[PDB]
Amino acid sequence: DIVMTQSPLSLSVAPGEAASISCRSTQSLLNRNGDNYLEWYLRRPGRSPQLLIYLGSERALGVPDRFSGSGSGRDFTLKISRVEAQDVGTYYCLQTRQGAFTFGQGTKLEIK
Amino acid sequence: DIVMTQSPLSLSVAPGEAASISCRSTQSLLNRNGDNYLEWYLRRPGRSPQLLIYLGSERALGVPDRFSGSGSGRDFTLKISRVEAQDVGTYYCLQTRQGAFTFGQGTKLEIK
Amino acid sequence: DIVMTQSPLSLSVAPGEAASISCRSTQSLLNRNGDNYLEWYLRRPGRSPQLLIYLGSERALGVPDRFSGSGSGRDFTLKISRVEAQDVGTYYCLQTRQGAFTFGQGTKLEIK
Amino acid sequence: QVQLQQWGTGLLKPSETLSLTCAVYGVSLRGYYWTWIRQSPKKGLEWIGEIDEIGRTKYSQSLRSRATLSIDTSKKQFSLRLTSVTAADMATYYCARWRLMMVDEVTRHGMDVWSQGTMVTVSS
Amino acid sequence: QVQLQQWGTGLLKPSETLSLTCAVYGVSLRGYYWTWIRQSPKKGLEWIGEIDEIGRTKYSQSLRSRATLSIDTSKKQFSLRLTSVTAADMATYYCARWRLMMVDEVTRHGMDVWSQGTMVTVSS
Amino acid sequence: QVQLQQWGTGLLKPSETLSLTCAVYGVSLRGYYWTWIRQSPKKGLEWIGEIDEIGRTKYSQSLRSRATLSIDTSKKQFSLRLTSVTAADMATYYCARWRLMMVDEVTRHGMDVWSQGTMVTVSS
Amino acid sequence: NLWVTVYYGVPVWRDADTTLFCASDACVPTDPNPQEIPLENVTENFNMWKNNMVEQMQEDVISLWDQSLSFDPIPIHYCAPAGYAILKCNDKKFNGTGPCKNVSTVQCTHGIKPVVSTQLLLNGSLAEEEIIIRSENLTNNAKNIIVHLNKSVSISCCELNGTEWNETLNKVTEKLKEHFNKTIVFQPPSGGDLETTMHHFNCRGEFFYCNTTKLFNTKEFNGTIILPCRISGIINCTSNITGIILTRDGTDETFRPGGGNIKDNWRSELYKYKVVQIEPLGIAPTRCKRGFLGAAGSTMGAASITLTVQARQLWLPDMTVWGIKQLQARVLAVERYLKDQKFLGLWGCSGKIICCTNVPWNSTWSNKSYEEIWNNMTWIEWEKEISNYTNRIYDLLTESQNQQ
Amino acid sequence: NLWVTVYYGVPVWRDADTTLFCASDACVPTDPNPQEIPLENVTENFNMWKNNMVEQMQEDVISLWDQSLSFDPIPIHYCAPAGYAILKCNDKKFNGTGPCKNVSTVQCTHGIKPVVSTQLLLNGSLAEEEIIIRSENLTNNAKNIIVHLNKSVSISCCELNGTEWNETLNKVTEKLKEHFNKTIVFQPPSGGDLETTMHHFNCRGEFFYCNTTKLFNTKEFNGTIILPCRISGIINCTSNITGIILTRDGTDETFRPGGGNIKDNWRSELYKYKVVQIEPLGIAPTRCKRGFLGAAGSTMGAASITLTVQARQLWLPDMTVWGIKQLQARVLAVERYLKDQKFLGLWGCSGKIICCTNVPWNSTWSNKSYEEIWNNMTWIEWEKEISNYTNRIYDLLTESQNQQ
Amino acid sequence: NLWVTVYYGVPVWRDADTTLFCASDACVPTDPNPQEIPLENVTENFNMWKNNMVEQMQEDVISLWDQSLSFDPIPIHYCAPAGYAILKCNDKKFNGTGPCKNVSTVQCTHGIKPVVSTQLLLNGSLAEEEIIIRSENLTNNAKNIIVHLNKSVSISCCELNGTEWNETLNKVTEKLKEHFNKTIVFQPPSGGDLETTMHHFNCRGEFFYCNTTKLFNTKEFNGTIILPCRISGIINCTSNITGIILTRDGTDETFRPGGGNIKDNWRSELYKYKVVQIEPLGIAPTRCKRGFLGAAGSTMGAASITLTVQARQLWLPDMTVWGIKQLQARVLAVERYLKDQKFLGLWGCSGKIICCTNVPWNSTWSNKSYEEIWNNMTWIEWEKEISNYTNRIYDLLTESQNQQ
Ligand SMILES: *[C@@H]1O[C@H](CO)[C@@H](O)[C@H](O)[C@H]1NC(C)=O
Ligand SMILES: *[C@@H]1O[C@H](CO)[C@@H](O)[C@H](O)[C@H]1NC(C)=O
Ligand SMILES: *[C@@H]1O[C@H](CO)[C@@H](O)[C@H](O)[C@H]1NC(C)=O
Ligand SMILES: *[C@@H]1O[C@H](CO)[C@@H](O)[C@H](O)[C@H]1NC(C)=O
Ligand SMILES: *[C@@H]1O[C@H](CO)[C@@H](O)[C@H](O)[C@H]1NC(C)=O
Ligand SMILES: *[C@@H]1O[C@H](CO)[C@@H](O)[C@H](O)[C@H]1NC(C)=O
Ligand SMILES: *[C@@H]1O[C@H](CO)[C@@H](O)[C@H](O)[C@H]1NC(C)=O
Ligand SMILES: *[C@@H]1O[C@H](CO)[C@@H](O)[C@H](O)[C@H]1NC(C)=O
Ligand SMILES: *[C@@H]1O[C@H](CO)[C@@H](O)[C@H](O)[C@H]1NC(C)=O
Repeated sequence: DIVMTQSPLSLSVAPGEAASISCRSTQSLLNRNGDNYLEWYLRRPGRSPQLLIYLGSERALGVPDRFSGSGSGRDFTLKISRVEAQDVGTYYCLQTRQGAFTFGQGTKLEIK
Repeated sequence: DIVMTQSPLSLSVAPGEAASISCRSTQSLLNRNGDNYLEWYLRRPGRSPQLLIYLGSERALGVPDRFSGSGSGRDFTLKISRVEAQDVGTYYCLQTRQGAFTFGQGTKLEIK
Repeated sequence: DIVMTQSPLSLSVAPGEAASISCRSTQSLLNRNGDNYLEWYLRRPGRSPQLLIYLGSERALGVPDRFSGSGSGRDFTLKISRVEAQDVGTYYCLQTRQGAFTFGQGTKLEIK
Repeated sequence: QVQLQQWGTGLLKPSETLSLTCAVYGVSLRGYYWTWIRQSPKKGLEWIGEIDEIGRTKYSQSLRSRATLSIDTSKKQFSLRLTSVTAADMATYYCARWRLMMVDEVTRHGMDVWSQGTMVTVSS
Repeated sequence: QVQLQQWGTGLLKPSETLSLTCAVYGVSLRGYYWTWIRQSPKKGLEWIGEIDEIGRTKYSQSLRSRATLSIDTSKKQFSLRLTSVTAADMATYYCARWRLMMVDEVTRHGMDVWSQGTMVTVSS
Repeated sequence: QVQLQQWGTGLLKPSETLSLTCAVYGVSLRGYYWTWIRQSPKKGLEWIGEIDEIGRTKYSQSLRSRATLSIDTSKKQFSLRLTSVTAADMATYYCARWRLMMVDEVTRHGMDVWSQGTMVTVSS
Repeated sequence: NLWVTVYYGVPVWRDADTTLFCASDACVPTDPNPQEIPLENVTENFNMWKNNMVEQMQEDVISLWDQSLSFDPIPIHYCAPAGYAILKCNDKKFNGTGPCKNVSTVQCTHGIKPVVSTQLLLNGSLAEEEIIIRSENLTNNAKNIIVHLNKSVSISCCELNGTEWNETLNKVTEKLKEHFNKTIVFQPPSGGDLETTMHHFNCRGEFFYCNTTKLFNTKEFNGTIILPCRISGIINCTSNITGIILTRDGTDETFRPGGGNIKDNWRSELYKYKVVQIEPLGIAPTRCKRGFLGAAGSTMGAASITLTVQARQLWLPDMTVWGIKQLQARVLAVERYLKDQKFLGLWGCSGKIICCTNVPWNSTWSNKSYEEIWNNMTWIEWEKEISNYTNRIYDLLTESQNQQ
Repeated sequence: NLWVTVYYGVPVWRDADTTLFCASDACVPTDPNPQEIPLENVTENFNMWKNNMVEQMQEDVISLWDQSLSFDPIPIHYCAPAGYAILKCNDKKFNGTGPCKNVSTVQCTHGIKPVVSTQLLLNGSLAEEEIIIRSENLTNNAKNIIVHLNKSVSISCCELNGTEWNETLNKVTEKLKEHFNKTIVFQPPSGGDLETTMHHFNCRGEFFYCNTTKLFNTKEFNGTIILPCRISGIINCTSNITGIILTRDGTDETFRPGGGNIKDNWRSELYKYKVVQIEPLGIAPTRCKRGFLGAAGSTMGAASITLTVQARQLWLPDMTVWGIKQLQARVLAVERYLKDQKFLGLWGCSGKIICCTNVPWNSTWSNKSYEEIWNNMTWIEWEKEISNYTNRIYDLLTESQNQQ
Repeated sequence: NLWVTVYYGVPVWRDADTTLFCASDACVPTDPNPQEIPLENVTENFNMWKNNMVEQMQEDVISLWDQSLSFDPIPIHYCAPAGYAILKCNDKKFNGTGPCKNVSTVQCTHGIKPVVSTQLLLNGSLAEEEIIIRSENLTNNAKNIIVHLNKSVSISCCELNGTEWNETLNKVTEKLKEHFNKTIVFQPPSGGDLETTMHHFNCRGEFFYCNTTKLFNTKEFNGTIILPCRISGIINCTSNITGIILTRDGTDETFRPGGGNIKDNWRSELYKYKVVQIEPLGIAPTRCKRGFLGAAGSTMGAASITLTVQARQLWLPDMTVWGIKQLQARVLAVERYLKDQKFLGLWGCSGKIICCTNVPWNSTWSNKSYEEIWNNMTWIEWEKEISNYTNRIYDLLTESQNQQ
C-alpha cells in the first residue's frame, strides 16, 4: 500500500544546532484544502512517545517553539532549531492520507 | 413522424417452440434514466387487444411468463419461448417517445 | 480609465429634420442581462440639464417622442426627429459601466 | 375488475358528424388517461385522441382539424365528435384506459383496460 | 413636484477651503443617491461626489481626497467641502439625485431633477 | 489531565488466544478515537486497531483475521482479542487517544496522550 | 435496478386519538354548510366499542352540566382539527364492528342532542332500514345490549300507547330469535337503587323518575296506559322513543331493562364515526435517481398522478375567539407540519413534492415485483406492508444524502 | 424583454378586520413608551361608521363590567398584534369620513378612558377645531349627530356654570347654519325613553340619573344653574363636558338630545384609528432572468432600494403571561408567516428577498410603460391595479418554475 | 488561512428567566420516571438568593391556595419547558451561593411540599452531610439566615422532646461558632406583631398560631416540653422540624426566631436548581472555502464529533389539555426555532448541521492559537470569548454571503 521512507536514519549534530529530516511517501498526502495528512512524532529511549507536529504545521501544547514543518506532494520535511539532552531519541513520520496507516523507518537523532 | 418496421410480417412456427419478432424505429427510444418507450400488444382474431409488455421489460397481470424481450436505439425485439394453440393471432409493437404515437405493420403468428 | 468621444461636435440642420449623434467608448460597456449602461443628457443654454435617455433605449418623463437611442459595445447613438427651435442646445453622453463616472466632449445642436 | 361500454351510430353517409360515446363502469376518471385507437383492414392500428379528467386534450396530426373530444363527470363518459367522415376514414373504434406513473415525468405504462369495441360502417 | 436648493459662497481667494450646502424640499432622501457634478468652459462635465442616505460615500479618482461630502437627515440636506481651491478648479456646481432599482445590483436610471446651480467663482 | 491504564497478560505460547485490556481515567469515551499501536525491536511502528464509542471498528490489512477489538462503556474501557499468536509477533502494545475535528470530513489531529505501554513476548 | 422515491402528498391514514371542536349554531364556534366526500373503494375496520369518542362526549357534557349549574339540547357537531379526518360507515346492516365498504369522509359530525336517559333512549336518530342489535359479545353475560329502533313510538309523560308497543316487542323478539334460539320473556329489574330500576329523564328543566315496571312484565294494553312517576298537574313530556337498552341474566331466556352507565347513551348515537390520522409521507421503488383522501382507494398510479401542489397548510370560522382546545389543536398541527417539513428537507427534497434519491432498493425489503407495485396495491396497503422497515429506510436515506 | 420579479417585505397594505388586544399601565399587559412613524405622501380614506373597533372594544368593556361584580374608570390602550398596523389621521378638519393626507402609523393606540355617558360626553379627549359635526349622512336625517367641542366645561355633582353654556350655544348653531341654513332651536325629545332622555353617568361607583331640561331650550341663565338628579346634596363628583349627542326632530328646526346608545359614545371618543393589514409580497416587471411602511407611498424604485433584510420576522412583553387573545394572535401570525414562506419556497426562490425568475410578461397585465412603473407609480396603487391578475400570475410563475 | 464556520446544535447555555410550568401527579400533566444526566467537568456558579424561579413558584402556590376558596400537599414537580434546562448542583458544602462542580442536568425538579411555616420549617427536605447555614451576606449585612438540620425532629399537636432539642442546639451553637466569634445562645423574640413572632402553621384544615418561647432563652428540659395554643382536646397534629429561620439583632450574641417573610420559607428547598437557556448556534475557525448537553464542558473536538442530527424539533404528557402556560411555552419555543432557522437560512447553511463558508478570519476577534482553540477550550468559554463580537461577525458573514 503506502511505504513511508525518510532520511537520514541517524544524525551527528553539535549541541543546540539545527537539524532537518525529509520523509517521502508513495503518493500525495494533500487534502482538497488542508495542509497535509501527516503526523510527526518523537519518542525517548525506554519511554512512551508523544505528539510533536499535527497537520504538518502546528504544534500541540507543551511543545517548545523549536519544531517546525513544511512540504507537500510526496516530500514532507521537518526542522529543529535548538536541541539539548532532552531531544535525543527517535523522530518518526506518520501517514494518514489513505485507509492504511504506516510509520515507516525511524530517525535516530543523537548528539556527538 | 415516427414509423415502425416489423419483421417478419408472418412466420409459421411448430407448436410449443420459440419465436422472435423484431421491429425497428426511426429514432432512439431511450429515456434519460429509464429503459425505453415501447409497448407490445396481442390481438386475437376478432377480439379486443390486451397488454403484453410495458416499458419493454415487464409483463402485466395474467400474462404468462413466456413473453419477454428488450432492445435499444432503433431496434427492439420480443420473444416467445413456448407457444400455444391459444396464442395464434397477431402481435403489434407501439411507440410513445414523441407526440405522434404510431403502431407497426402487424405480426401474424400461425402454427405449422 | 473611461473616455467618451462623440461626433459631430456641431452640425447645421434645417428645422424639423432628423439628426443622429454617435458617441463611442473605450470599454465593452454592456450589461450581462440588461441593455446598456449609457445615458443621454440634454442642456439648454444657461439652464440645468434635463434627462433624455436612461439605459440607452427608453425615454424619461415629460420628454417628447422625438428621441431614440440605440447601439452596443463600444458604439452608441441617438436619433432625433422633428427638431424645433426650442431644443437647440447641447447633448451629452454619460457612462456608468465602471467607477470614475465620466462624460464626453459635448455636442452642439444648432438650427441651420 | 373494470369494464367499458360504447354507443354510436350505424350507417352514416359522408360529410356528416360522427358522435361516439364511451362510458366507464369502474374506477373514476381521476387517475388515468382515456384514449381512442382505430383499427381498419388497411394500414393498421392508429391513434386518435387523449383526454385527462380536468379537460386537457391531445390529438394526432392526421386528424388534428376534424376530431374533437368531450368529457363530463356526473355519469363518467367521454366522447368523439368527428366532422366530415370520408370514405377512406372508415375504422372500428376502441376505447382504452392508459395507466400513468409519476416520476419527474408522466411515464406511460401499458393500456390494459380495453373496451369490447363497436363496428362502424360508411353509407354510400 | 420636488425641488432642490443650494446655499453657497461667493468669490474665494486661491488655496483656501470652501463649502457648499444643498437642501432638498418635497421628497425624503431615504431612497435615492445624491450626487454633485461640476461644469466649466474647458472641461464639459465631470463627476465629483456621490452619497447614499446612511452615509456611504463615493468619489472620483481625480479628487479622491481633496474633497469631502457629508449628509444630515435632521433637516434633510448635504454638503461638500473642498480644500485648497486653485485657478484650474473653475467649477460651477450642481446637485442632483440618481434614482435606483434593485434587481441584482443597484442599477441606475437617469438623474431627473436638477438644482439651479451656483456660479462659484474663484479669483485673486 | 487524563491518564490511560492497561492490564498485563504475561507470556503466552504460540498459536494462542491473547486478550489485552486498557482502561481510561479522565474524559469519557464520548467523541475520540481509541486506537492501539505496536512497537517491535526490528519492525518499527505499525497500526493495529481503531474504535469509536458507537462500537464501529477499523483494522489494518496486515491483521484482517487475527484480532478483534471491542469496548465497554460502563467501565469506560476497551480491549482486543488476538487469536493464534505467532512467534514472529514479539510486541509491545500502546493505547492511544486520537483527537478529532468535525469539519466536513472528520479531520484527524494528533495523538496527545499515551499509555505506559505493555510488553508481550511469546513463550517457547 | 430500482431506487427509493419520496412522495409527500400521499393519502394514507392510520388510527389515532385527539380532541375536537364544539360546532354549535363554553366551546361554541360556528358551523357552516358541510360536505361529504365518498371513497371509491376502501374496506375500513370500524369498532364502536373501543371508540374514544364517547369519553370526550361524556367529559364535555359533564362540563356543560357544571357550567349550567329548559336545557334545550342543541344538536352539537364535533369537528376534527386540521390534519385529521372523520370516517363514517354508511352500510345499513352494520353491527358497530367489522368491515365497512360504503365508507365516506366528513369534516364535521352530524347533529347530536345530548339528552340524558336510561332504559328508554329518547330523541335519537333512528335506524335506516330495520331494528338491530348492538353488542360487544352476545355470549358474554357481563356485557350490555343496545336495541336500535326503526319506527319511533312517541310516549307522553307517563302515558304510552300500547298498539305500537307490542308490535315493536314482537318484531324485537322475532329478530332476537335469529341471534338467540329460545323464547324470550321480559321482567322488571327489581335492582338495588333508584337509578338502575326506574326510568330516568328530564323535561322543561326538571327531573323525572318514573315507574316503568309495567312495560316489560309481560305475562293486553289495548289502549293508552299510565305509569306512575314522581320527582297529573304537571308539565307534560311527549318525547319520542328512539331505542332501548336491554341486558340478560344468566329455556325461556329473560331480558332485562337497565344496563350500564350514562356512557352507553352516547354509544347509541356516536357509533358511526371514527377519528383518523393522516400521515402524508410515502416511499416507493421507481426507475429514477439523481382533494387529499379523495382517491385514497385508487391504484398507486392514479393516486400518484392525482397529487398536485396545494396552496394551504396541511376553516369554518372567521375572526372568532378560538378557545383552549382549538389553540391546542392548531399549535399541535403546525408543530407536526414543521417537524415533517424539516424531516423531508434533511434529504434536500425541500420544495418538490416528489423527490428521487440515490439509494439502491434492497429487494429483501418487500419482494413484490415492480409490476404489482403500481397496478394492484392501494396506497394504504403499501404503507401497511412497508411499515416494518420505514425507520431503516429513513436512516439509509439520510445517510446516503449525507455521504453525497 | 420584460420578465416577472418577486419582491418580499415590500410595504403594501389593505383593509382588514382582526382582533386587537388590550393593555394598561381582564387585560393587564404592560404599556411601554410608544412612537409614531410619519408617512410621506400617502392619501388614505377613513370611515368611522364602518369599523370593527367599536364591536371588539364594546365587547371587552362589557366583559369588564361583568367581571367587576366601587371603583374608578382606568385609562387603557389597544394595540395590534404582529402583522398589523394602526393608521391615524392628523388633519384638524377631519369631517368624520373622507381622505387624509397627514397619516401616521402606530402600534399602540393613545389613552382612552372607558367612561359611560348618555347625553353629554364626559372625560373625553378634545379637538383642535372649535366645534366639529360628525355624522354618517347628516342630510339623510336617518342617523344621529355627534358634536365635538374644544373647551371642556366643568360639571360638579347638578350644577352648570351659567353663561359658559350660552356662549357655547352661540357657536354651535352658528356652524349648524352653514349646514342647514335656518335658525335652530332645541327641546327635550318629548318621548317616554326615560333611559336616554334623562342624563346618565356614575361617580364613586354609584350611578346618577339626572333630569335635564333647561340645558337645551331657549325662548336668563346668569349665575350657576341647577338641575334635579335622583338615584345634589349627597356626593360631590366632577366631570368634563367635552362632547354632546344631537339628533334632528324629523322655517326653524329643532334638535333633540339623547338619540343614541353606548356604542355611539364609544365611537365618538375613538374614531381617528383604522386597523390595516400589511401584505408583504409584490410582483413587478424588470430585465433579469435566472422601519417598515416608512417608504410606502413614495416612488416604487425608492421603496425597492430601501428594502433590506431583517433579523426579526414580520410590545416589550418581557416574561409576562400573554393571555388567550395574544396567544391566538401570535399563533395566527406565525402560521401566516409559515404559509407565505412555503409559497415563496414553491418556486425556485430559496430565501433572497429579491427574486428573479423566468416567466414572460405580457402586455395585458399592465398596459403601463416601463418608465411609469418605477418612477411615478407608488407601490400601493400599483398592487391595487395588478390585483386583478395576481392568481393567474402566481399560477404561471409556479408552472414555469417546476416545468423548467 | 482561517475561515469562519457555523455549527448548529452546540451545547452552550446562558442564564435566563422564564415561566416554569407547574406539574404534579390544577396541574395534571403527570410524569414518568425521570432521569439525570451528569456533566463531566463543567463549573457553574449558583446564586439561590437572586433566583427568579422561586418568585414564579410563589404567588402560584398562592393562586392554587386561593382557588380552593384538609390539603394533602402533592409534591409539585416543576419541570422545564422545551428549549430550556434545569441545572442541579450536587455538592455537600454548597451553602447556596458560589461555584459548584458535579453539576447535573435534570428535566423535572424534585418533589416539593408547599407547607406554610414561619419559625420552624415542617416536612422540609433534609440535608445530606451536616447542618449548614445560608445567608445572602453573613457579615456585611444584618439579614435573615437559614439553618438546615440533619435529623428531622418529630413534634406533635405543641409537644416536643427535650433531649433532641438540646443536642440540636449544642450542634447548632458549635457550628455557628465557626462563623461568628462571640458566644451564641438564643433568646426570646421580644418582637411586635404576632404573625412573625410566634409559630404559625396549618394542619388538617385548622390554623395554629402557637406562642413558643421555651425553645430559646434558657440562660433544663429534662423531659417532654408542651406548648399548646388556640386559633374536646387539640387535634393530634404532627410535623417534622427540618429547618429553622434565624435572624441576628446586630461577647453574647442574639439570633432571633422568625423574622423575614414567607419567600424565605419557600427558598429553603429550591436552592439547588437554576434555570438556564440553551443557545444552539456557534461559530468557530477552521479550513474551508466552499443527548444534548452531554458533551458540554468537554473539549471542542469531542463536542463537535458527538454533534449528530437530533431528528426532533429541539415530551412527558400524552394527549392532555395543556393549559395557558404549556401552550405559551410551546408557542414561544416554536417561534424561537423558526427565528433561528430563518437566521441560519439567510446564508447557504440551510439543511446541514455543520456549514463552512467563505469569510476570512480577522485575527483580532480571538488572538488565540488554533491548537488552543480546538484542543483546550470548552464551548462555554469560547462563546464568552466571542460574545464581544457576535453581532458584527454575523453581519460580516451575511455581507460576504449575499454578494454571490
Ligand atoms: C356483525 O357482523 C360482523 C360481520 O363479520 C360480525 O363479525 C360481528 O360479529 C357481527 N356483530 C355481532 C354483535 O355479532
Ligand atoms: C300485543 O301482541 C298481540 C299482537 O296483535 C296482541 O294480540 C296482544 O293482545 C298484545 N299484547 C300485549 C301485552 O300488548
Ligand atoms: C300535555 O300537554 C301538551 C301541551 O301541548 C299536550 O299536547 C298533551 O296532549 C298533554 N298531555 C296530556 C296527557 O294532558
Ligand atoms: C319523534 O320521532 C318521530 C319519527 O318520525 C317524529 O315523527 C316525531 O315528530 C318526533 N317527536 C317530536 C316531538 O318531534
Ligand atoms: C364632510 O363629510 C362628508 C361625509 O359626511 C365628506 O364627503 C366631505 O368631504 C366632508 N367635508 C370636508 C372634508 O370638507
Ligand atoms: C348669550 O350670548 C349672546 C351673544 O351674542 C348675547 O347676546 C345674549 O344676551 C346671551 N344670553 C344670555 C342669557 O346671557
Ligand atoms: C397574456 O399572457 C398570455 C400568457 O398565457 C398570452 O397567451 C397572451 O397572448 C398575453 N396577452 C397578449 C395580448 O399577448
Ligand atoms: C459559601 O460558599 C462560598 C463558596 O465560594 C463562599 O464564598 C462563601 O463565603 C460561603 N459562605 C458561607 C456562609 O459558608
Ligand atoms: C445538653 O447537653 C450537654 C452535653 O454537653 C449537657 O452538658 C447539658 O446539660 C444538656 N442540657 C440539657 C438541658 O439537657
